Amino acid sequence: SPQVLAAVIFIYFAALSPAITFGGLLGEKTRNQMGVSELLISTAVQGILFALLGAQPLLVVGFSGPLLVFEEAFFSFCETNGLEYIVGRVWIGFWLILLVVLVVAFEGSFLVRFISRYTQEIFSFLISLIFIYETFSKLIKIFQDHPLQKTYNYNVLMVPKPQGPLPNTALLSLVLMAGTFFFAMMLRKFKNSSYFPGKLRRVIGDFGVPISILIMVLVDFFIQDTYTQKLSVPDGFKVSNSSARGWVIHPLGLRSEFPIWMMFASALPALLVFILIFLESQITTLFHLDLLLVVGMGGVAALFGMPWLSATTVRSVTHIQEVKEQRISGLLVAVLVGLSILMEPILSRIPLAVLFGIFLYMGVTSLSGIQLFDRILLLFKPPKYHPDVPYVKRVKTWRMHLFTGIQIICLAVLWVVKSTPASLALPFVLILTVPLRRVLLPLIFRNVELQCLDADD
Amino acid sequence: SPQVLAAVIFIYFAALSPAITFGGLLGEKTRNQMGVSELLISTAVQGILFALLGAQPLLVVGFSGPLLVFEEAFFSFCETNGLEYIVGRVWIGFWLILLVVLVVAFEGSFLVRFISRYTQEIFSFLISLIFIYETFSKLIKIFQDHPLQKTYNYNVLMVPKPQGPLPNTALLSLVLMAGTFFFAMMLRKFKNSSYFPGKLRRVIGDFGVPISILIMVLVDFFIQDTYTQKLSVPDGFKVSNSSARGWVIHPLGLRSEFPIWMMFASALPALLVFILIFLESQITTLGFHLDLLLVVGMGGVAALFGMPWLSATTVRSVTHAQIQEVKEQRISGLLVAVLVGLSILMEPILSRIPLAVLFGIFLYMGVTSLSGIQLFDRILLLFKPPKYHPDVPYVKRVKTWRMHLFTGIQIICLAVLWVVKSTPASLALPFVLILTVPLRRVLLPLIFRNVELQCLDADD
Ligand SMILES: CCCCCCCC(=O)OC[C@H](COP(=O)(O)O[C@@H]1[C@H](O)[C@H](O)[C@@H](OP(=O)(O)O)[C@H](OP(=O)(O)O)[C@H]1O)OC(=O)CCCCCCC
Ligand SMILES: *[C@@H]1O[C@H](CO)[C@@H](O)[C@H](O)[C@H]1NC(C)=O
Ligand SMILES: *[C@@H]1O[C@H](CO)[C@@H](O)[C@H](O)[C@H]1NC(C)=O
Repeated sequence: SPQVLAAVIFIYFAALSPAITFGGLLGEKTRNQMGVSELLISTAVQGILFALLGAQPLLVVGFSGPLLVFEEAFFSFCETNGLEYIVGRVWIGFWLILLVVLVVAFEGSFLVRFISRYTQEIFSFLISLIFIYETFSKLIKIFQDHPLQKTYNYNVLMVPKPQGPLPNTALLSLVLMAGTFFFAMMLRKFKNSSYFPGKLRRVIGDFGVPISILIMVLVDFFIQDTYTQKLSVPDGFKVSNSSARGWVIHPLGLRSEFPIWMMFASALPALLVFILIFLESQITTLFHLDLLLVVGMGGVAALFGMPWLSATTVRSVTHIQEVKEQRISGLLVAVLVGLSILMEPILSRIPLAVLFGIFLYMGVTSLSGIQLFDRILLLFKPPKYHPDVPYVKRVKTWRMHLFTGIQIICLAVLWVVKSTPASLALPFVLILTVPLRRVLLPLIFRNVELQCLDADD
Repeated sequence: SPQVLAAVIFIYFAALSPAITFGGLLGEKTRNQMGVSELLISTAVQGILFALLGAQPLLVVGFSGPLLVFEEAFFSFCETNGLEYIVGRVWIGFWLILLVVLVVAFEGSFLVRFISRYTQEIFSFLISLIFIYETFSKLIKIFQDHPLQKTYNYNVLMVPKPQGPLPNTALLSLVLMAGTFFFAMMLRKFKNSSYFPGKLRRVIGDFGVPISILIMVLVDFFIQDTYTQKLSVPDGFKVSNSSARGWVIHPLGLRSEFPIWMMFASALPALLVFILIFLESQITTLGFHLDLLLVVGMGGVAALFGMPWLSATTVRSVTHAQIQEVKEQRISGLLVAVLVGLSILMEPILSRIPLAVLFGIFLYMGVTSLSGIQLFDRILLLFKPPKYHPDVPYVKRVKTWRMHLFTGIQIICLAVLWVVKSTPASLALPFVLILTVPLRRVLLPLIFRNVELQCLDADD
């Protein structure tokens, strides 16, 4: 039916664009041990399995910001400790399977009340700040690799990568990032604007990210001489690093023996991954069986070097017979995402600057709905300009600013922990905001102030 | 007085930024025959004279878009016919003085009624479109001069001008233009926003253009290796092009004999200049006759020295905004003019201002000038569905297709004006625009009705 096709196309694009961006980011961060190919095939397989055996087909599984942050932290930890990153991921997946087969007996569903708007907004703000910082750091790295000079060695080897500075690479990359961000934001505004027929305007606005990506890809395509770093996608179903690892990762070590102490100590990183996935599932949903399936599949996906995914409820806004239609649409979207690895010529001409502009746009748009962001903005507005909201009206302005400052201190502590070599503890530390709201904030604030500032809805 | 100093500073900056951007544009168009130095000196002298002997001290005098367009058209005409541009301007100024002494004999107060919102908004839209087109054409010229190539020549002569493509000149120029436009628009939005204390927010928003110019100038100043074209200002009170012309230019000719036929035919370009100046004065004001006569006489006198003629504008005064207040306004205007004239002494500072940031300011001015135009509003309404049309008298009392027909007729007029500007008959553009006055009066009532015309074309 034509109804299924349009929704399938929309969801496929809205899942592929983040998938492509996160695959590029993962390939850059993890030295191409896990790239766009692995992320795409993992997303496809896990989406098919979740559609077939998921309680709620509305959920679509895919890589997210917190998972990328944890992958970067684990890669850095393995590099510092001289361990195999992929085998460590395999053992984390083993311990994740153990965790999911352990939680079912105890039914740890009472923790949902512990996670509140406090933790949810802190997590979302941290993720958006991480996105913005990653985009700006990539821009700085591009400008450092190819600085603005008057003389360049115009005969430089480029088979692995540019071995020296190049004239127009940095400025064109900055232009592409800025243009992608500007076009995506303008298309979003047009979707929220009052121009053009409503149906056509909404259709154009829904596809804002793919349209901006296509525009900037064409812009870079017609600039023939200038070199810009492109997305690294292998031709066919390949691991994107043949020298590094194969498809089926052998446990106990790939190039060197895996220590037993790491095998036993992989439980803690598995606990941190479970915490991250649980937090993402809670923020997307607002339930217990679907989380076990995703983490259980993530443990199996680690054996093949594939990443683990999360809940990421975005499909409900666009959407027994309805359940069957949703199941079929999700399965078709997953199949299309998997087959998107076949169009390697198309993906190999997508610059990384466009994807990082999309990353910045995603962070900026994620900042929009956060109440913590609203209060941070109110920190700069005069009190007369504060909106008519319960926390402004029923709480003193300095008390609300103190609440915002405490949340800012929490964000700063999380950022310091992430920058600290002990970045693997970033999930746990974030969950430490749960006792703070429960056992420490009531000491400073009152019940009414806490209810107004931190509310379920 | 402390209150006088702040107003002087604000008006000085709001007059200097257009002064420097128009000086750069004139230096580009006229091959530095008239540049930043001449424009600044003319602006200072005419501002002092207008403050001392002007009926309305609120009026400010400076170069504007229509004057730049006419100067470009006259330069193109002179280069096509082989005439001397700077010497032809002398006879245009002579005929301007003749025109002002003729008009004072037969006071033409009836023409003010003829110019209406129709003509004034068509004029403003054409000027904004010209600004945007000039910025984009300069960007295209920059990208053509220094294309994005894999290999450039290591050493190229740059004493007269870069003789070949350069690595990062085009992309950095585009980045500077975009950044200047973005920062200016963001500061304009911040001025009307609800952040920061109201006094601080307003004073930050008022200085949006100087702040953006300073930010982008510093950004360029910290890119040591990359080259971008910068504003050309002589060290001291010097002619922009000493080889081309001196200070006092001989009316009979500088390097070639001036034809007598051109001496007599300079009346028509003088009439076109008078039409442009009158249209600008009518747009800004709505003593006007005396002010415009004084301004045109000063411009005709300044044409003897190779300096541009100015127009009447109230942008800076309105943005800043019984006998003692008038005296304070005169003193503030005189001080602003003196500071504008002394700005040439800051040659080291002005020589580090790229042309990309100035063209970004040009684009920002062109975009901002479209805010109050009803023609722009109806052009936007052409795309919005009729449900989303606002509660405006022409929306409610006129059928939507009739309003769109009105907008289409205005669009056709704008297209005709653009075609005339593109053709070698661009010198006739001031005349053709005045031809919209009969069209509204004698042709529009044939198609529309009295109520529709009064709602669409209203005085206020
Ligand atoms: C260069 C491009 C220029 C395009 C021209 C710019 C397009 C343009 O200006 O639209 C004008 C007109 C819209 O008016 P119109 O009211 O008939 O269109 C919609 C219709 O009325 C729906 O019933 C409305 O829903 P609702 O019951 O009220 O709730 C809807 O409102 P909303 O749903 O928005 O709230 C309306 O938008 O439609 C055309 O003629 C397009 C023909 C060209 C075809 C479109 C072009 C592909
Ligand atoms: C993965 O590929 C990168 C190049 O993309 C290479 O530098 C790295 O050594 C590879 N990893 C291995 C061989 O383990
Ligand atoms: C000055 O005028 C001459 C022609 O008389 C021209 O060749 C030269 O380029 C001009 N100077 C500048 C800076 O444009």
